[PDB]
Amino acid sequence: KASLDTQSTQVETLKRNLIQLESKISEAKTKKEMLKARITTAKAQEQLQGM
Amino acid sequence: AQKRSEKQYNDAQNEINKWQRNAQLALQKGDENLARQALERKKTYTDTSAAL
Amino acid sequence: MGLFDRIKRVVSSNLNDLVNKAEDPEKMLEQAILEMQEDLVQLRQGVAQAIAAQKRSEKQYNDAQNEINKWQRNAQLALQKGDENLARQALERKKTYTDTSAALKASLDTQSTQVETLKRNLIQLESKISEAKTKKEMLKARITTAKAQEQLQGM
Amino acid sequence: VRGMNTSSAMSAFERMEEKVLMQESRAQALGELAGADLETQFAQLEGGSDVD
Repeated sequence: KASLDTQSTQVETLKRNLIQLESKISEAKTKKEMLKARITTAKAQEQLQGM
Repeated sequence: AQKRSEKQYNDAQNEINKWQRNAQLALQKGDENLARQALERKKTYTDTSAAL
Repeated sequence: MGLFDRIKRVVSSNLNDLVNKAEDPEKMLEQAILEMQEDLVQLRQGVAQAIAAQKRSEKQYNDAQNEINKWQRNAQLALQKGDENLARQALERKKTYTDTSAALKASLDTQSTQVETLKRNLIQLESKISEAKTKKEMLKARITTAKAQEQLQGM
Repeated sequence: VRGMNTSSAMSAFERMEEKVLMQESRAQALGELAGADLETQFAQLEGGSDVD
């Protein structure tokens, strides 16, 4: 039972950490998409810039 | 593919009828568990059929 | 620190080059389509095998029930015989067999529930592959639109 | 959390820097064009037209 309690606590902490990690990757993915949009805009500006 | 899908959909409808017959039979049997299972089976199948 | 920087640049360059070469919609979809279909065929075979196994199990269960009836007949015969030992043996035999039959029935019921779920899952899988096929048709329609623009140049 | 050099953290810092610099470069390119009188004139004309 003592071992089970320790295991349960570790699992709960790990699950919470995993959720936090999952949230972070999603944010990174959103940031990556945002970053891609910024890059595309610059090229268009450059094309406009030349003319 | 649609025709094949339709056949599958038709089979689901047939399954529901069989389940419906079983539910009626279950009531005659008087077993609560059999009747409950049939109702649950009918609902998921109906939802699946609607989705299909 | 220098090695780490070099590794990251090399990995990024290699990964980017590799994905582009293999990024073909038709080839990837076909491979994916083959795998799910193969899995579906295996799943269907497995379900059939499971059903066959259940049927075989049912036959064994039926045999146990038949054995109990034979034992029951023997018990009645034993009473007529008047031998205490024969009657006692029959009762013991009936109890273990009944327990075994109950266990088999429980296992069969669980298997029956499981096979039904598998069948439902298989139906869902069939719906899923069809949906994927529909997407390709939509993509094909888009491809035709591009062709139409080219037709304009010819005109 | 640390922000120390890492496989993901290192990549993020460089990309962010590139985004900031590229945007700044675009703005720098844009400002020279913006400085000219004709570009300014178009904006003024548009506002009057928009109100109408």
